[PDB]
Parts: sequence; structure tokens; C-alpha cells
Amino acid sequence: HLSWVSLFLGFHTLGIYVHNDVVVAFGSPEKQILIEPVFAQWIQAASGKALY
Amino acid sequence: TKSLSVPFLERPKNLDGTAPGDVGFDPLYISDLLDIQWLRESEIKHGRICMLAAVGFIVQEFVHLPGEVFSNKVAIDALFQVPSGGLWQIFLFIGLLEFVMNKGKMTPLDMFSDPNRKPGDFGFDPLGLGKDPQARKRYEVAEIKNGRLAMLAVGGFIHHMLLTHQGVVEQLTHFRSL
Amino acid sequence: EFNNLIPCKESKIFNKRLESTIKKLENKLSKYEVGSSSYLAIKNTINKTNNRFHKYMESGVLCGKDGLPHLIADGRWSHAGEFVIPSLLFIYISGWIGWVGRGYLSAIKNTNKAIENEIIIDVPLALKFMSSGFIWPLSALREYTKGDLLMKDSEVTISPR
Amino acid sequence: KVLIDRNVVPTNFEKWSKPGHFSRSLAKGPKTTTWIWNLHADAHDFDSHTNSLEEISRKIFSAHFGQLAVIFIWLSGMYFHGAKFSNYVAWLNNPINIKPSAQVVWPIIGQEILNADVGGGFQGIQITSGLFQLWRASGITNEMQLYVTAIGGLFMASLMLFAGWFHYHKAAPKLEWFQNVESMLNHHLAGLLGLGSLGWTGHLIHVSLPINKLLDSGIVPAQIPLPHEFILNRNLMSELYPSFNKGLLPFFTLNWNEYNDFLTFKGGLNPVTGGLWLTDIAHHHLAIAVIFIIAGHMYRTNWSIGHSLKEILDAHKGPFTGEGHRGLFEILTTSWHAQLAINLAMLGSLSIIVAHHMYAMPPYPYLATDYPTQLSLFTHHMWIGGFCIVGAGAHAAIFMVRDYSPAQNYNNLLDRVIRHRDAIISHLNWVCIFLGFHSFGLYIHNDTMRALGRPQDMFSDVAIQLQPIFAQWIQNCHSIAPGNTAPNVLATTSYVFGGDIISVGNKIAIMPMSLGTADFMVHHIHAFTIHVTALILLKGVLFARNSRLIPDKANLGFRFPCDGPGRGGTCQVSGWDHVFLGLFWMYNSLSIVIFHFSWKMQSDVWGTISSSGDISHITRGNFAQSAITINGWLRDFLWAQASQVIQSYGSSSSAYGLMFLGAHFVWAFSLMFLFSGRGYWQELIESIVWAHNKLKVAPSIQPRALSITQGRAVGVAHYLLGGIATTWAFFLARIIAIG
Amino acid sequence: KPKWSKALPFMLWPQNLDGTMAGDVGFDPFGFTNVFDVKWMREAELKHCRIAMLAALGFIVQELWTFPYPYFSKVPPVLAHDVYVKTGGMSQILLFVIFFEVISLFAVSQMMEGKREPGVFHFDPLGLAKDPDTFRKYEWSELRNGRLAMIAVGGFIHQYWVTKQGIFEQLANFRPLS
Amino acid sequence: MNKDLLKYLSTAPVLGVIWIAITAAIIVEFNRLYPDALFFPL
Ligand code: CLA
Ligand code: CLA
Ligand code: CLA
Ligand code: CLA
Ligand SMILES: CC1=C(/C=C/C(C)=C/C=C/C(C)=C/C=C/C=C(C)/C=C/C=C(C)/C=C/C2=C(C)C[C@@H](O)CC2(C)C)C(C)(C)C[C@H](O)C1
Ligand SMILES: CC1=C(/C=C/C(C)=C/C=C/C(C)=C/C=C/C=C(C)/C=C/C=C(C)/C=C/C2=C(C)C[C@@H](O)CC2(C)C)C(C)(C)C[C@H](O)C1
Ligand SMILES: COC1=C(OC)C(=O)C(C/C=C(\C)CC/C=C(\C)CC/C=C(\C)CCC=C(C)C)=C(C)C1=O
Ligand code: SF4
Repeated sequence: HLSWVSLFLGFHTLGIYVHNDVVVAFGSPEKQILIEPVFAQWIQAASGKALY
Repeated sequence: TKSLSVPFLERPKNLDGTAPGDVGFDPLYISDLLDIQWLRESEIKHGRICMLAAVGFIVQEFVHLPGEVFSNKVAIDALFQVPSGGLWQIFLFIGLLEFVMNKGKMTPLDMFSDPNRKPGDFGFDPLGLGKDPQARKRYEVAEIKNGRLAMLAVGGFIHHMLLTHQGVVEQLTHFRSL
Repeated sequence: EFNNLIPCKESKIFNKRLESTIKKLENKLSKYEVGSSSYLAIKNTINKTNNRFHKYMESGVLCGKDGLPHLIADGRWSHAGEFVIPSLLFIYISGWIGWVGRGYLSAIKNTNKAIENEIIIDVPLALKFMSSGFIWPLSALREYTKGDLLMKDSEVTISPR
Repeated sequence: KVLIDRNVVPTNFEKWSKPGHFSRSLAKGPKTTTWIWNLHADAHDFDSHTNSLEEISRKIFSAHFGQLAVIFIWLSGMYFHGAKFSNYVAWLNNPINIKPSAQVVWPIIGQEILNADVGGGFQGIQITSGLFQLWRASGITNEMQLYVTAIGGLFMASLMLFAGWFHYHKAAPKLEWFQNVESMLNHHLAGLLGLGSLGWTGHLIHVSLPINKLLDSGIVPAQIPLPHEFILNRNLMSELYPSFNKGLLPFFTLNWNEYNDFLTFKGGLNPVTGGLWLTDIAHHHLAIAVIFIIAGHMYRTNWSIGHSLKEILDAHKGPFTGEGHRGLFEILTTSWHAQLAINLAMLGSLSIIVAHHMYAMPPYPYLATDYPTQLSLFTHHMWIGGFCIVGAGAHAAIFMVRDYSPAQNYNNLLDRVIRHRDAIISHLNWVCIFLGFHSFGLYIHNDTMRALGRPQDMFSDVAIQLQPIFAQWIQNCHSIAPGNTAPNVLATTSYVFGGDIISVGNKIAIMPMSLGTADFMVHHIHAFTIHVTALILLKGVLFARNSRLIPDKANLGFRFPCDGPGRGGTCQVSGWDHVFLGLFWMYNSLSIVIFHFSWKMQSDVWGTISSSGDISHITRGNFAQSAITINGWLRDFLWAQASQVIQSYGSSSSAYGLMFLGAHFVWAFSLMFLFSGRGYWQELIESIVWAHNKLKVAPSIQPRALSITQGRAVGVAHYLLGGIATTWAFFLARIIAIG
Repeated sequence: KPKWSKALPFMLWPQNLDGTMAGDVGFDPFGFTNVFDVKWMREAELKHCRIAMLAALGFIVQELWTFPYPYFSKVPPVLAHDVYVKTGGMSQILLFVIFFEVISLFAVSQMMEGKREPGVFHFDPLGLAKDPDTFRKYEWSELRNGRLAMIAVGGFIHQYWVTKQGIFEQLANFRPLS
Repeated sequence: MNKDLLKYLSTAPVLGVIWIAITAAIIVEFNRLYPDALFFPL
């Protein structure tokens, strides 16, 4: 299971970074996959951060 | 040893001339790649859909249900005009039919698990048209030949509509060349 | 919520990106003769670029302060197309590949060519399994409840502990 | 004598579906994934398949036709891309202001950005192979000639593929045919090299000379007659070269001086193109052709005349060397590995000579001021040379393990070398330590002194000088040679030694290369890195069969991981493991050579000249003061010159930015293989296999970790690919921007 | 077999030409049939024969007549290639040639396995050679006419490139070269 | 079609390459005709 979770994180994290590099390299930063860290932002809000 | 329809090719081993519509036509030897029972079922099913679809294309040019949503005499354009919610009800009902008709055995692994199951035969003969064994044997071939013809026709009807954006009959009456 | 984000159609940074991208392409276009293959290539890039930016504008994807689309993947249905729907598509396809592959493996183990059929595929047999993948979720669920999915722990080899 | 066996091997696909048919060990089929790797690793190890030297020889001969077919397809592709997808004709018309391009990308996922603005209304990838300059020198003026050459290439490929099939399956020569080494040498000297050079002289005189003379005078390509016009109408030729009026009578009557208009000894460079004079190139090839045709009459074949190679070898023995060259003739006519070792060493060494000679005496028009091409050609040919040299070590070691016998080598040179291997390796060990300290140590001294604020204590041109006085003296000899020790030569072989600054456009083609302290230091680095690479490979060969540690090493073979953890630990004792280690040192060595070249040329050679005559070098002469510390290399070379590659995103050079990062990735990934061992991996696989067994999805071909040796092979292959491709991307992005 | 080649009296009869096939007068000086299979070569010979014959007649008829519509409209045969590539008429012919050639792939493989004779597709709708003796007679004619048409077509296309005249235009005038 | 040839076409690397090439082609062709799908449109 540790093997699985490591492979799962690895393939997809490296994959997204490489998607982003290729699409930015060819002059289209708007094609990037950009995920908002909404769970962490929600935890910040729970401690009183008003920004979000 | 040779195919009847393509006399310079060896007969495909799975085509024994017994099944209706069999004239040993399989020059690419697809019946060696895929299961012949599954292929036969698939052929009939494609045929039955296209027979209905062919009639559908014509009748929809003339007859309609009430409302402007069920107008449009071009069949391919009518698909995007009618309510999408209605298409979902058709789809899910077809799903139920596919499940019930096949008794939950829906794949090449299991569809012909019962020895009695034969391709295309769902035991549907309300009016008892195929009571006579000899007549039924003729009808089996007619069903497949008409299905085969309707498949090619519907292929035409669709590509003609994509090219012209006119109905089937509209195109014939007002025939415009390339 | 998402006060740090804005719809990309309301974003001034997102619009400026379009303008600056096109402005660069039109400078590149001016170096070539009208009608030339080079000229037409650059025109296609200009059209494709415009199409992309307008598509995102009409979608209701949110933009950051960088003026780039940011995707929301918390489960809310107003952003289902950004992650949930792609996810369902992936699971359906990947589960199919896995399920039909598992089915083929088991079929050849019940033969004398258990090893040969791994390096030289029995293609008819493979296509039969590949054709049967479309209801893998139900197949897998029934196999699980039948007790045919899993081996018992005592029937699998383990090392000393 | 022609000796052949007919209809030897049937032609059917039966064995194509029987993987590993060729080996007794592999024919039984897999039990384990190790078998899959073994199939590939052993496919071309023909002497492991059979003991028959005849059978081995036949496979080799046929495989060679296969290689030639592949080369013709590749060559054909280059010509076809020239004809169909290039700006060759536009470049032909305006070679100073158009960048060559012969690759165009399809518009998918935004990759059309890579179709760069190369000029001539064209968009495509800028090429650095030098094809356009080659084709110009050949006299090609239109796309039709490229198309036809491409088609001829496909015909040749098909002919090679037929010959390969024919000479294996239908008419396979007997061993006695292959061992005709005297006949082979006569034909390869006189026939292949001699007639090849003569044939090319024919092309040069009749096609290249006139067309290039007209191009250089400024005639528009489309207005130049086609090649056959010069052959049929001699007056067209005689207009350009008057001696053609006299025809062939001067040749047969030995009035050869009559042809001194098209057969010259000018030296230097054509001022218009910045390339060697084609009339010199014509004369070079004629002279070479004569020498080679004479050379190929040395050896005895079917008549009384000529030398026996065996007799020559057997006579050369003196008081220091026992039986001398006795027994070598038998080695070199019974061992393919022994032949491969020599031939790789020489072919590799030659590739390296080509790199140096082509930059300094640029043979093609508009090569010298195509900085991307100059940099690419030198670098490419250096790498090919390095890899071949390491291969020579591999095959020398394989020979020692598999083909050496004591009885054949009693008190001959080979026997006597292995009988003092400790003296050889100990001295080479010492010279490597000496060179390491007195080369790299000087850079460390300098870094330390400059960091401490003591520039006056440095080794530099402006402090403690280390002048390469011998190289400086040779430069001077070469600069004064014309009209002196070479009285009938008009100009220097190369302006690199001294003399004029040659410029084309306003770009410097070639000019004198000054040698100072920084040049002294980097030359001793090269001496160092080459001696260490030699140490590792030589040691592999001399200790391939045995050592004090492992007395029976030959029985373990060429390629084995170790002989266990005993005797202190014996990892990497095999001959193969010396090749493994030698590859890293070859990589290290050649990286510094190409870095020296890149920086020195940009700092001290390449650049622009004004009309007044003010040279502006690409990196403004920073080499002398920056190249004497490691910090200077890190900052003024790597950091400064990486600006192009690292800022390439969103431009036509973005592919190089991507390759640069990708290559860093592959390099780092290699370290997983090099630093770990399979015991760890096989255990990890056990747990993963448990999960598959649980879910009834374990394969019958059992998963294994890679072999110990394969781990090493995978590691070094990714290390080299990553390392070399990083430099490739770095170099191309930089030189295409500034050059 | 007759030992010495009939066509080349100074050369031996090719070793793998047995004398039995139609067209065989022992003409293979370069010895193609020493290495390549004669069945493969004959398969190829007849394909070239049949394509060339159609071509020869096509060149002739096209210059004497075309179908009475502007889409056709008289052009020189050689130029017509590029005309109908543009319209898509040439792609249509390619579509059905591909179809028949993909099928022929199986025919050729079965021939090399010895299950089919080279050039045989059992195509004789009108039944002009039901008798064996008339069939063998016609085998020779097919080869002879086919071999002639192969060269003839070479004439037509080359003479056009030189003269810039049709077949009959050139025979009307017949101007010599310079 | 020849059985030995068909057996060769069934080997892991040949089927591997053909199947990956078709899959790759499908993805290329989807992106050639429907470019820049960052998300499912709805
Ligand atoms: C950049 C360097 C690098 C990279 C990429 C890896 C990658 C990996 N290591 Mg390794 N490792 C490294 C350096 C690296 N390591 C070093 C220096 C050491 C010290 C010796 C180790 C020691 C080590 C140990 C001890 C272990 C790992 C494990 C892993 C895996 C972790 C999970 C993961 O990310 O899966 C995702 C997979 C990747 C990111 C691999 C690359 C995927 C590529 C990009 C796919 C390309 C496909 C594409 C079509 C191209 C094909 C090419 C063509 C020629 C065919 C992953 C395969 C662990 C493991 O196996 O867990 C299961 C594990 O236990 N590593
Ligand atoms: C049908 C094939 C199949 C199936 C159902 C599984 C299933 C699984 N694998 Mg395994 N795996 C496979 C092939 C398969 N694997 C192959 C060929 C390799 C060598 C690369 C592996 C290497 C591997 C590792 C290292 C790990 C798993 C793990 C797992 C488990 C978690 C999911 C995962 O991490 O996959 C990840 C696997 C990959 C990314 C490998 C690629 C899978 C290929 C594409 C499938 C090949 C399909 C096959 C050719 C289809 C032919 C069928 C046709 C003839 C009909 C799951 C039980 C993990 C685990 O143990 O979790 C508990 C884990 O750590 N697998
Ligand atoms: C045209 C049909 C043909 C057929 C049916 C045969 C059949 C045979 N050959 Mg023959 N042969 C042929 C042509 C043919 N050959 C040609 C053209 C040559 C000259 C190269 C030879 C030279 C030859 C030799 C030297 C040998 C054979 C052998 C054999 C036997 C085993 C073949 C095998 O299993 O490997 C199948 C292997 C392949 C399908 C791979 C071949 C790869 C080619 C050559 C190069 C590929 C290009 C390039 C590297 C691709 C790189 C891709 C990139 C990603 C890196 C079999 C009877 C062997 C034998 O043992 O007979 C007793 C043997 O030693 N053949
Ligand atoms: C089997 C079905 C079939 C179909 C549907 C087509 C369809 C077409 N062909 Mg193609 N063609 C075919 C087989 C077929 N062809 C075959 C077997 C060959 C021999 C290789 C060709 C060789 C060919 C050439 C050289 C050309 C075409 C062209 C065309 C296009 C003409 C457009 C037009 O304006 O029509 C106008 C139609 C009419 C005025 C009506 C004509 C009525 C006839 C009898 C056709 C009806 C046949 C019907 C499908 C089946 C039997 C009917 C029944 C009465 C017995 C059209 C797309 C042309 C093209 O590309 O145009 C741009 C063109 O130049 N075809
Ligand atoms: C919206 C609203 C309206 C309400 C709409 C309402 C009442 C109309 C509903 C129409 C329905 C009942 C039609 C039913 C659609 C029937 C379908 C098309 C049957 C599919 C058959 C398949 C294709 C079988 C194929 C196969 C067969 C051949 C063989 C098997 O083996 C396999 C399968 C694969 C099952 C109006 C009218 C009031 C107007 C107003 O303005 C707006
Ligand atoms: C044996 C024989 C002897 C004959 C020997 C002699 C040398 C025989 C040689 C004949 C050869 C040369 C025929 C060559 C045939 C040339 C082919 C058929 C050309 C194909 C052109 C294509 C088809 C055009 C495509 C075109 C192009 C390229 C491009 C497009 O744009 C347009 C089209 C239109 C498509 C004799 C004389 C002694 C008599 C004796 O009795 C026996
Ligand atoms: C000491 O160094 C090491 C080892 O031991 C010497 C190892 O063993 C491994 C582990 C690596 C292994 C086992 C090789 C990985 C091979 C692959 C990816 C499996 C091949 C699978 C297929 C061809 C099937 C997939 C099918 C398709 C995609 C079509 C590592 C990392 C290592 O550092
Ligand atoms: S560590 Fe590996 S290579 Fe070294 S002795 Fe042990 S098994 Fe052999």
C-alpha cells in the first residue's frame, strides 16, 4: 500500500508539472492545470483568515 | 475448400454455410478474430436498429408529434432540437431492454452460455408469422438481407444529410450534384 | 466564497493575456506575404488562440490574480467538469483495462500455454475479454460477493516474521 | 578463390514466433522476466550461439549488409527532407543571411511554435548537420537533384537488404573466403579507398569545380548550367579553367604542370566562402587516390608477387621482446573480437582527428561562419570517437577471456605484456595521480588564491605564468612554413596557427588561436582525463583472465557481477565492469574537451569585425582570466551561457529548454540504478507480488528485479543519455541565438 | 525441358522455369527466378499486364471520346491525372483499388502456401473459357497482349512528354525530331 | 493469411507497439479536432 500511494503521488504530481511545462513552453500558460488548495485555504479561514 | 462469394480465397473455418445469410463472405477472416456467435448476434442487432432507423428517417420527414420541438424534417438536425431529457428516457429504456432480453448475460464471455440461446432469437413472434418451419427459415434470411441493406442505406441517409442538410425525399426531388 | 478568484470573463488580466498573445502573433505575421504557407500557418495559430480564450471566457472557470484558470476540486457540482467528471471517466476506463487484463491472465492459467500466451498473445481470446469490459463494475462487485475476487491469506505465500 | 555453400537457410516466418531460437539457453522459453532481458542482451552475441567460426562469420557478413541498408535509408531521408521540407534553394541564393532548415513540424497541441523564422520566407527547425554546405560543395543547385539522390538511396538500401538476405540464406561464403586477408586488404586499399577517391576527384573536377566557381563569382544558381553541360561542352569548362583546352594530352605525356589552374597547392581559405579551395581538394583526392591504388598492390594473392602478412609479422623480433609478433597473424585471422578491438580504436581515433581538422581547415563553403554547424560537427564527432575507443577496450577484454590461448602466445608480445601487467598498471596509476595533482590542483590553487584576495599568487598570464612554449613554437613553424619548408605552398594549412583574420559577411571564419596559461592548464586536464580512461580500460584487459585476487577469473567469463563478498568483497572485477567504469571517465574527459572548444572559440575566435577592423568576440576574450578557476567555469561558462537555454520557453527554442530539463531528469534517474542494489528491489517486488496473488492477477512469468549487471548497464546508459543530451540542448540553444 | 532457352539460344533454360506455365520461352537471363519464387513473379506479371491493358485502352478511348458533361470535358490523358485528383474522382478509384488490394493480400499469401494459382480469381462471367484448351490458348493471349500493353503505355506517356501531342494527333502529323 | 506471420504479429512487442500507436493516434486526433479541453464542457 505504501508502494501504491508513492506511485500514485509520483505519476500524477510529476505528470501535472510536466503538463504545465510543455504547455507553458509552447506559449500557452492558460492551458496549465492549476488546482486551488481549497482544503488548506478552508483551514486558514477556520482560524480567521478573511481573504477567501 | 473455397469461399462461395470470393472463390479465390479458402473458406473461413467458422463459416460452415449453415447459418442464414452465409455465403462464406469473410475475406479479412474477422470470424477468426472474433466469436462467430457474437458476430452473428451483433449483425442482426445492427440490422434491426437500422431497419427501424431507415423507416424513422422517412416518416420523420412527413409525420410529426405536436409542438415546434418535434418539427425539423432533417433527422440528424432533429436529434439536437428535441428535448434532451427525452433522449435520456429512450437511452435508459433501451438499457433495460438490453438487460432483460439478454437475461443479464451481455458480453461475449456469457451471452451464449446457455446452449439453447441462438443469435437474434429472443422468442418474439406475437402474431405467429414463423409457425411454419420452412417459412421461418426463409424469413431468417430475409431478416438478415433486409438488415444488411438497411445498414448501408442508413449509412447513405446520414452522409447525404451531412452533405446537403436536406431530408431523404427532399434530396431526391431537388437533386443537387457536387 | 473564492473571493481571491474571479470569473475569467470578468478578469482584466486574462483579457490582457489574449491581447498580448495576439499582438506577438500579428508581429510575426507581418514578416510574411499574404497567401504564403507561412502566413496561413500563423493565421491558424491566431484563430486557435482566439478560440481557446473565448471558450474559457464562456465556461465560467475561475481565474486567479495571475489571470490564469484555477480549477476547484472539492466536490461542488458547479465545478464538476473540472475534476469529478474527468475522474469518473478515468475510473471507468482504467477499471476496464484492469478487469479485462485480469480476466485474460486467469483464462490462460487454465491451459498448457500459461507462459507462452503471456509473450505471444492469444489474440482471439484477448479480444473476447477486451469486448466484455463495459460492465466491469458489476462483474467485479458480484465476483467480490461470490468470494471469487480474493484468495485467502493462508493460500498466498509469505516470508518469515 | 570463391568458396560458397548454396541454399543454406530456408526463408519462412516459423522462427519469428519462437523468441530466443538462436540460443540453447533461451530456446526453452521464460520462467521469469529475466528471460525477456536476456533475449535482447544476447541477440547479437553470435559466438555465444555457436562454436563454428564459419557460422559466426556468415552472420556477421550478413548483419553488415543490414547496417548498410539502415544507413542508406537514413541518408535517403536526409536528401528527401532536403528536397521536400527545406529552404535549401533560398539558402543557396543568400547563404549569409538565411539559416538552414530541413525539418518542419505539424500543428498539434501548439508545437508549431518550433517552426522558427529561419529566413527565405520559410519556417522550420534550424539544422546543424552541415548538409546544405555539403550539398553546395557537391554542386547541387535544385530540389530535383536531391529527390533523385533520395530515390537512389532507397534503391541502394533495397540492394543491401537483398545482399544481406542472399549472402546468408542463399549463397553464404565459406570460412576460407573470409580469411583471405591479403585479398581483402588489396581490394579495400586500391578498390574501396583508391577508386573511391579517384571517382570523387572525377566529380570534383567535372561538377563541383565549375559550379562553385560560378556561384562564388556571383552568378545566380538558376542561371548556372547543369552538371552534364560542363562534360558535353568543354568550352564552358575552358572558360573557367583554360588548361581544359589542352585536354588529356598533358596527362599521358607527363606535362602535369599544365593542369596547375584546377590542381593547386594554395593553402588557406577561399575568401568568398571561408572554405578550403576546391582546386586544392581536387588535388588532395587525386594524390590520395594514387597512393591508395599503389598501397593496394602490397599483399600476395593469386600470383607470385607481394608480401605475406604472416611473414612480415614473423620477422619483427628483437632482443627485448622474445618471439616478437609471432602468433599475431593467427589471432587476427581467427578472432573477430580482436579485429573489432583494433578497428574500433582506429575508427574512434579517426573521428576525433576529423573533429579537429574540420573546424581548423573548414572544407565546405559557408561552414566556418555557420557557428551552430561548426560547434555541432566538432561535438558530434568527438562523442562518436569516445564511444568507439571504449568499445575497443570492451572487445580487447572479450578477446582475452574467450579467444586467447597460452599455446598460441608463448613468449610473444602478448604473453610478455601480461607477464608485467603489474609494472604497466602501477606506472599508469602513478602518472594519473601526478597529472591529476599538477593539473586540477592548479585550478584549486587559483580558486583559493583569488578567494583570499591574492591574484598575484595565481597561475595566470598576469601572475605566475605557465606558457605552453612547445605549442607556441610549433604554431610559429607552421606560420612561416609557406615559401620555406613548404616552398610551393602559398598560404598556411590553417589560420589557427597564425596569420590573417578571415571574415565572411562581417563574421569571423577563422583567425589565430593564442595559447597562454589557461590553454596550458586545460591541455593537462585532457592529458589527465585520457590517461585515467586508459588506466581503467587497460586494467580491464590485462586482468580480464586473472589477478592475485581471483586466479580463475576467465572461467567466470567477460560479464559477471562479482565473485561474492569474500576476499574482502569482489564487486566489479570483471572485464565488463571495467568498460562500465571507463564509460564514465570517457564521458568526463570528452565533456571537458567540448567545453574547452565551446568557450575558447566564443572568447577568442568567433565574433564580428567592423569595416575599420575592430574584432568583437562573442564572450569578449574572458577565457584567459576566467578559465583558470573552477568558479570561472561555473560562472562565466555554465551560468552565463545557460541564459539562452533557460530563457527559451515561449519561443522557437523552447524545445531545447524542454530537452535541457528532460535530460537533467534522465541523468538523475540513472542514479537510482547506480547507487542501489537488486536485493532491495527483489524484496520490494515480493510485497507487490503478494497483492497481485491476493487479487488473482499475478503473472505466470514471475517478476524479477534486474540482474546486478543489468542494473549497472541501465544506470550508465541513462547517465550518458541524460548527461550528453543536457549539453546538446545547452549548446544548440546558445549557439543558435548568438551565432 | 529443352535444355537451351528458346528466346536466347546461347543461354541455358532457367533452372526454375519448368516449361509448363504460359508465356514460358525460357526468358530469364538475369536469373530472377533463381532467387525469387516464380509464382510471386507471375502474380506480379499478370497484375501489370491487366493494369496496362486497361491503361492502353483508356488512353486511346479518352482521346477519341469523353462522357458528354462539362465535369469530364476533353483533356490529354496524362494531364487528366491531376485534374481528377483535385475533384476527388481519383481518390474514389483509389478507395476501391485499396479495397481489392487488401483482399488480394490474403490471396497472395494463400498462393505462396500453394493453395491458389498466380493470377487466378476465377473471374469469367461470360464463360469464354469453360474448355481447358481454350483457357490455355487465352492464357497465352492475356500474357502477349498484356506484355505489349505494358510497353505501349510506356510509349504513349513518353511520346506525349516529348512531342506534347496525343496518340492520334502525332499519327496525323508525325513530325520527326530535331 | 500465413499462420507463422500471424503468430509473429501476436508477439508482445509487436502488439505492444501497434496498440500504443493506435491509442496515441486516438488522443492526437481528439486533440487535433477538439483542442484545448482543460475541463469537461457541460
Ligand atoms: C529523478 C530521480 C529519480 C526518480 C524520477 C525516481 C523515481 C522513483 N523512485 Mg527512485 N531513487 C533515486 C532517484 C529517483 N527515483 C535515487 C537517487 C535513489 C537512491 C539510490 C533512489 C532510491 C529509491 C528507492 C529505495 C525507492 C525509490 C522509488 C522510486 C519510485 C517512487 C514512486 C514514484 O514516484 O512513482 C512514479 C514513477 C516515476 C516518477 C518514474 C518515472 C515515470 C516516467 C516519467 C514515465 C515515462 C513514460 C513515458 C511514456 C516515457 C517512456 C520512455 C521510453 C524510452 C520507453 C519512483 C519510480 C521507490 C519505489 O519503487 O516505490 C514503489 C523505492 O522504494 N527510489
Ligand atoms: C492486468 C494487469 C494488471 C492489474 C489488474 C494490476 C493491478 C494492480 N497493480 Mg500491477 N502491474 C502490472 C499489471 C497489472 N496490475 C504490470 C504489467 C506491472 C509492471 C509495470 C505492474 C507493476 C505494479 C507495481 C509496481 C504496483 C502494482 C500495484 C497494483 C495494484 C494497485 C494499482 C496499481 O498501482 O497499478 C500500478 C501499475 C502500473 C502503473 C503498471 C502498468 C499497468 C499496465 C499498463 C497494465 C498492463 C495491461 C496488460 C498488458 C493488458 C493485457 C490484456 C489483454 C491481453 C486482454 C493493483 C492490484 C501496486 C500495488 O501493489 O498496490 C497494492 C504497486 O505498487 N503493479
Ligand atoms: C524477408 C524475409 C526474411 C525471412 C522470413 C527471414 C527468416 C529468417 N532469418 Mg533472415 N535475413 C533477411 C530476411 C529474412 N530472413 C535479411 C534481409 C537479412 C540481412 C540482414 C537476413 C540475415 C539473417 C541473419 C544473419 C540471420 C537470419 C536468420 C533468419 C531466421 C531467424 C529470424 C528470426 O527469428 O529473427 C526475427 C528478427 C527480427 C524480426 C528483427 C530484425 C531487425 C532488423 C534486421 C533491423 C531493424 C531496424 C532497426 C534496428 C529498428 C530500430 C528501431 C528503433 C526504435 C531503435 C529466419 C529463418 C537467423 C538464423 O538463425 O537462421 C538460421 C540469422 O542468424 N537472417
Ligand atoms: C458503391 C457506391 C458508390 C457511391 C455511393 C459513390 C459515390 C460517388 N462517387 Mg464513386 N465510384 C464507385 C462507387 C461509389 N461511388 C466505384 C465502385 C468506382 C470505380 C472505382 C467509383 C469511381 C468514381 C469516379 C472516377 C468518380 C466517382 C465520384 C463519386 C461522387 C459523385 C458525386 C455526384 O455528384 O453524383 C452525381 C450522381 C448522379 C448524377 C446520379 C448517378 C446515378 C448512378 C447510377 C449512381 C447510383 C449508384 C447507386 C449508389 C447504386 C445502384 C443504384 C441502382 C439504380 C442500381 C459520389 C460521392 C466522382 C467524384 O469524385 O465527384 C467529385 C468521380 O469523379 N466515383
Ligand atoms: C416534450 C413535450 C411533448 C411530450 C413528449 C412525449 C409525450 C413524447 C414521447 C415520445 C416517446 C413515447 C417516444 C418513444 C421513443 C421510442 C424509441 C425511439 C424506441 C427506441 C428503440 C430502439 C432504437 C431499439 C433498439 C434495439 C432493438 C431494435 C433490438 C434489440 O435487440 C436492441 C435494441 C438496442 C434495444 C409533447 C408531445 C407534449 C409536445 C410538447 O411541445 C413538449
Ligand atoms: C525484349 C524486346 C526488346 C524490347 C526491349 C526494350 C528495351 C523494352 C523496354 C521497354 C521499357 C523502356 C518500357 C518502359 C515503360 C515506362 C513506363 C510504363 C512509364 C510509366 C509512366 C508513368 C505511368 C507516368 C506517370 C505520371 C507521372 C510520372 C506523374 C504524374 O503527374 C502524371 C502520370 C501520368 C501519372 C526489343 C526492342 C529488342 C524487341 C524484341 O522483340 C524483344
Ligand atoms: C539496482 O538497480 C535496480 C534494480 O535491480 C538491479 C531494479 O531491479 C530496479 C527496479 C526496476 C525494474 C524491475 C525494471 C522496470 C521495468 C519495467 C517498467 C517493467 C516492464 C513491463 C512491461 C514491458 C509491461 C508494460 C506494458 C506496456 C506499457 C505495454 C531498480 C529501480 C534499480 O535501481
Ligand atoms: S554486493 Fe553485489 S556485486 Fe558486491 S559481492 Fe555482494 S552480490 Fe556481488
